[PDB]
Amino acid sequence: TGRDDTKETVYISSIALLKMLKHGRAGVPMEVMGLMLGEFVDDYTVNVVDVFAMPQSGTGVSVEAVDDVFQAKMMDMLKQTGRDQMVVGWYHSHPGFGCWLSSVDVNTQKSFEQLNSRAVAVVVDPIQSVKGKVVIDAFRLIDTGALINNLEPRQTTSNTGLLNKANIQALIHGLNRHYYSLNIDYHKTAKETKMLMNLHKEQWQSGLKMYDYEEKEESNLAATKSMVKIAEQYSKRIEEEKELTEEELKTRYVGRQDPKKHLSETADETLENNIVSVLTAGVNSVAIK
Amino acid sequence: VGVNKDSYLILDTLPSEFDSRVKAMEVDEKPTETYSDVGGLDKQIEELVEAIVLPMKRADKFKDMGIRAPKG
Amino acid sequence: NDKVRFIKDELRLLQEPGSYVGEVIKIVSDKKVLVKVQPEGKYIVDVAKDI
Amino acid sequence: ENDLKDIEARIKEKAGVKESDTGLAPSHLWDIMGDRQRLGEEHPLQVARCTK
Repeated sequence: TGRDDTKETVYISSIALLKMLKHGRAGVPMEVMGLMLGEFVDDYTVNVVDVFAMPQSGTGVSVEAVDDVFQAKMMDMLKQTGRDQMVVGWYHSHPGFGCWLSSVDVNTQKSFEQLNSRAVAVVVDPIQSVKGKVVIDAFRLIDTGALINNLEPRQTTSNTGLLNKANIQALIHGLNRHYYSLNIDYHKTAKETKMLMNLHKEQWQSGLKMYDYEEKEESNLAATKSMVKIAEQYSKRIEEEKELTEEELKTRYVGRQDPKKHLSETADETLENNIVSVLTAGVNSVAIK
Repeated sequence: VGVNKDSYLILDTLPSEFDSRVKAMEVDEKPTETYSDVGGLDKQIEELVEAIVLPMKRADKFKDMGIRAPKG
Repeated sequence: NDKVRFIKDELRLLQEPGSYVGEVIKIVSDKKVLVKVQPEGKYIVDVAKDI
Repeated sequence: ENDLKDIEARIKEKAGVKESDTGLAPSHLWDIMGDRQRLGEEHPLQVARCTK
């Protein structure tokens, strides 16, 4: 038998993820890059412990814009701090385009694949990470010959995975003609969770701190008026709401957005807002003196 | 100026650009026919040399006398 | 449950990769259609299953 | 007379209307160097003009 290649999932430590985002957005739209320091263990886990950035160029990515001289100095800096392991590949950030390897990027990747076969290329989209999703996808070159022999099915053996394809168009061209994409899981520790979830010093300063009570009166005025308009609209609707076919009523007597529903959202927000506010006043007034 | 197209930074300064049609104005190493392969209409050759050619070379005698040079 | 879980289905709808409006100039019976894209050029391009 | 009007329509509708691509019978293999002219960047070229 030969060597069989099979699924992997690239686990981007919490550290690694922030650095790529920080370095990549900051340098966008000029292309950003850097090496991924980490370790491969297992046969299903690429674990990227850290990344750093290699110096930007206005030739963007190139095979000779990788720059090994800078790589070597950087490696010795990690060596003296006892953090060097194994460079597990390279990442680069396309600006506002999708995750797909460019033709040039294929040859950049071909170089790192010689040095370690388990090397990945991680393509980042930073201007698209300001949604509620962070858009990052991973690729790893597969032998052109292997694709001829139908060895893309080989890469999904021994699990159902979480297989899904987040992007096509240039992606599915490059997969077909070069690569096997990887899904992305995140590693983080229980320490790191607590660091991430904590984002305020005002955690204990937000139910003793209050907003000006003129602002609250303005808010109650605004809220009550809004629901007064929605009630007139509702009242026009509910003069009927009694004939056959719901859908006919929704058109005819506007139940376009349902003024019942609309009033419920508005009612509930200001009602909940006032209970906190009164409770803050009453805590401070009685407790402090 | 050059601006870097990857990310807009004034990179360096470049000569001012004129159209290719305006860059067709200058000579190819234009053949001369001097005043001596133009026979006849002698008085015209003298009147042109006076108007155009000599106020360029002897602009010094124009400033000392204090005249201006013509505009075409 | 219905209220909360249509929102999760609706994120896919909101994160569509664009659309365009075209108008069919003509079909070609190769199983492709000539579309003069309304803001854009002309492209002869593949049909879906739906049509 | 009106039966003739309808069935001309029906005959066109089922036969289908099209435009065919120009071809060549000596060509039944072309992609041997189709991919050499195509397939990545090697390249059909963005046309420019020197201004200076």
